[PDB]
Amino acid sequence: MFEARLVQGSILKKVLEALKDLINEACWDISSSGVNLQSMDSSHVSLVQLTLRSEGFDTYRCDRNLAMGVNLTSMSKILKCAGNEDIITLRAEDNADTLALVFEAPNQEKVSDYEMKLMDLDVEQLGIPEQEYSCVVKMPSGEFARICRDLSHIGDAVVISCAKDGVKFSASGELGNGNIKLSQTEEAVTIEMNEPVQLTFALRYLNFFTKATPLSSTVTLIMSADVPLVVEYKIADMGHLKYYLAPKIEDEE
Amino acid sequence: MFEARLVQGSILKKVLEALKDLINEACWDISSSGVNLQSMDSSHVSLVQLTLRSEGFDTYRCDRNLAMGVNLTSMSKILKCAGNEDIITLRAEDNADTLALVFEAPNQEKVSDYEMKLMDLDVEQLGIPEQEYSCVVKMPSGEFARICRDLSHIGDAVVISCAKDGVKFSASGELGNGNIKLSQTSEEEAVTIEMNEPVQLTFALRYLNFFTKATPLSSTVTLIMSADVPLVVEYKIADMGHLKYYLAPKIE
Amino acid sequence: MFEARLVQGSILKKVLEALKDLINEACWDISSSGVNLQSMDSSHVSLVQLTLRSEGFDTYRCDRNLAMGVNLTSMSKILKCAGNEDIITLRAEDNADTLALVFEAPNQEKVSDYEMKLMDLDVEQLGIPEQEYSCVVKMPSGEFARICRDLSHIGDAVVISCAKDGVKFSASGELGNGNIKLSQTEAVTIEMNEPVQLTFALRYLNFFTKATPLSSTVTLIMSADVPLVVEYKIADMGHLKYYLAPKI
Repeated sequence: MFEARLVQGSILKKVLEALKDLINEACWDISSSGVNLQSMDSSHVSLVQLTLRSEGFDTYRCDRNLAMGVNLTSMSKILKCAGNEDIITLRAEDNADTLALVFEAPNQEKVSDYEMKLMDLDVEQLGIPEQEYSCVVKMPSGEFARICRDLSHIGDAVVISCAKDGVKFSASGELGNGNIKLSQTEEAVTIEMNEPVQLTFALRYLNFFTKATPLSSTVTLIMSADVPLVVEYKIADMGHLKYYLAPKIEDEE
Repeated sequence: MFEARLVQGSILKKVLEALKDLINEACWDISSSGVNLQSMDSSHVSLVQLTLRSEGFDTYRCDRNLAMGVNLTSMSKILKCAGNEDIITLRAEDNADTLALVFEAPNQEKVSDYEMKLMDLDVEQLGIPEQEYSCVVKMPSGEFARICRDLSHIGDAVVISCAKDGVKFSASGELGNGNIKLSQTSEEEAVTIEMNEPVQLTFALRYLNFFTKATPLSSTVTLIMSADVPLVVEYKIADMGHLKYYLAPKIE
Repeated sequence: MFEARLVQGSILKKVLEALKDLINEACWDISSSGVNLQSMDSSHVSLVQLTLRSEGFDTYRCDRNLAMGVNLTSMSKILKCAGNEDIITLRAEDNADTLALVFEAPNQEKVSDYEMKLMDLDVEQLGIPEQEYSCVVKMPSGEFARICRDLSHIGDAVVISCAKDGVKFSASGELGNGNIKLSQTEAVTIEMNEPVQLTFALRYLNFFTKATPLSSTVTLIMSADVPLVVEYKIADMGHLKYYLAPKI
C-alpha cells in the first residue's frame, strides 16, 4: 500500500502543469525514499526529472515499490479539480490498476475523491547526465521566463554565452537580432563561471521548461561544454524539477 | 404603454448574459404583475423560466398585456452598452414593434437610448412543470459552478445522491471516476439540505454548465430534485424574482 | 549619429501598440526638434501624425536629418521586449540601414540590445489639413473608447452631433439603433463655436482608440469642411493625432 499526504496540494497542481505540455505519459516511480519521475519528450532532445522526498510529505507509507504508468493529461485534469489550498492524498494498492487522489478543502464540509486509471508504458532506461558545472547561473524565475519569451519574438534559437561574471542571451531572425546581458548583483542574479561556455538552444523547449516557474522564485541554469543544459526549479523543502536540454548542433562551418 | 424603471440595471445585464448562450429568440410576456419569459433552450432539451415582479422595479406601468418577440442576442448586445451602475428603463408602445432601452449613468451627464426591433415569433406553448420537492439543497452558487465544471472533465453526467446530512456529486468516464461529498453546515456560505425522501438522480453536465451562467445573479443556488419531475436549478434575483432552469431526470 | 534616451519607455511601447494595426510601414523623420511621423493608414483612408519633441527626451542628439523606413510590425515586436519601467534608447548611424533599441531595466543589472533592419521606403508627403475648431470635445479617453465599441454592435457608422447643449453619438443598423448623449460636467468639456453634424466609419475610430493608454483624456476636433481630428496628448512631449474624413 502506497499512501502519501501532502498538505500544500498546490505543489502537485503546479508539477502537473509543468509536465503535461512537455510529455504525455510517464512512469511515476514510487518507493520508501519518495516519488521519482524521469521521461523524455517525444523527439528525445529533452529530459525531465522530478524528485519529491518522503519527508516533504506530511504522511508517507510505501510498502512495496511501484511503477505507475500515468496519462499526464488525465492526471492534469483531475488535479485541476483540486483547489489551491486543498490537502492532497495519493493512495494506491500493491499492484496498481488505479491511483486514488483525495482532495480535502481547508475548512472541512467538502471532500473530493478521484480514481485515475493507470496505463501500460514501455520504460526505456535513461542515463541521467553526469554534471560538470562549468557555469552556474541563479536568477529570478520570472526574469528567465521573460528572457525566453522575449527572444522568441526574434528567432527560434538562443545562444547562451557565459564569460567573466556576465551572461548573455542572443537571438536573430528575419526582423533583426537581439541580445540580453545580465550582470551580477530573491531578486539576485549570481553568475559563477569556472570555464567559459557558449552554446545554442531551441527556445521552443526552454519555453516549455518555464511552465515550472510557479514552483519557485529562482531558477538555476547549469551549463557545461560537454553535457545537456540543466534548468532546475527547487520545490519547497521536498525536491526539485530538473529539465535537461541537448545543445542545438550547428551548421558545418 | 409599458414602462419600467429599474435602478439596479446590472440585474438585466446579468439576466441576458445568463440567457443568451441558451436561447436565441424568445417571447417576453409583459403584464401588470411583471415580466415573464419561458423557453426551451435552442437544443430543446432544457426549459428556462424568468420572473421579474413589478414590485421590484422602481417604476412600473403596464396598460395592456404585451407579448414581445425578442432576439436575445441583439438584446444582449444592447445591454453590454449599459454600465453596471446605470439606471435602466424599458419602454414600449402598445403597437409593440420596438423595445426601447434607456440607460442613465448615475452622474446624470450621460444618457444612452437604444431602440430594438422586435421579432414576429411563433411561440411554442409550454406549461411550467409540476414541482415535487423530494429533495432540496441550498448551496453557494460558486461552489455548485465549480463542482459542475470539475466533473465535466471526468464524465458527461453527474449523479446527485442525497441523504439527510449530506449530498454527493459523482461522475465517471474513460479516464476514471470521481465524487465530491458535501456535508450540511452549522450565512450564504452554508450548505443546507432538506431531504424529504432520498433521491439518486443523473443529469447532463453540459446543460448544468449552461445554467451556472446565472451564478452572478445570486450568491446561493437551490437544487430542487425529484424522481418524477424535472430538476429545478434556481437563482433568486434580488428581491424581485428568479431565474429557473429545468432538466428531466428520465425520458420516461 | 542619431541618439535619443527616453526614461519612460512605456511611451514608445504604447505608441507602437497604437500604430501597428493601422500602418504596416511608415517613415520616422528625425530632426534636431525631435521625432515626427506622418502616414496614411494601410487602406489610405485616415492620416496619422506623431510628434515627440526633443525636449521630452533625457538625452537627444541629431547630427544629420534622418528618414527611417520602419516596419511597424517588426518595431512593435521588439518593443514587446522592453519592460514598462525600462529606459529606452534609440540609436542610428547617419546613413542608417539599421536602428538600434537599447532597454535598461530599473534594477541596473539587465540590459537588452536590439538591431532592426530598416525598410527602403518610397516616402510620401501629404500635408496636414488646417484645423477650424468649430467644435472641440474633451473627455475621458476610456469613455470615448467605450462609446465607439458600444455603437459598433449597432451599426458601422456613427453620427456625431454637437450643440451648446452637448454632444450626441448615434448609430443605426440591422438590430435597431441607438444614441449616447454627453453633457458638460474625469470631466466632459464641450466648446461649441458652430454646430456640427457629421458621419464617421466606426472601423477607423475603433483603431484610433488603441492610443487610449497614452492619455487619460482624448480631444475631438470637429468642423464641417475638414477631417475629424482625434488627439492624444503624450506626456508633455507631444501628441498622437488621427485624421478622418467624414462619409458623404
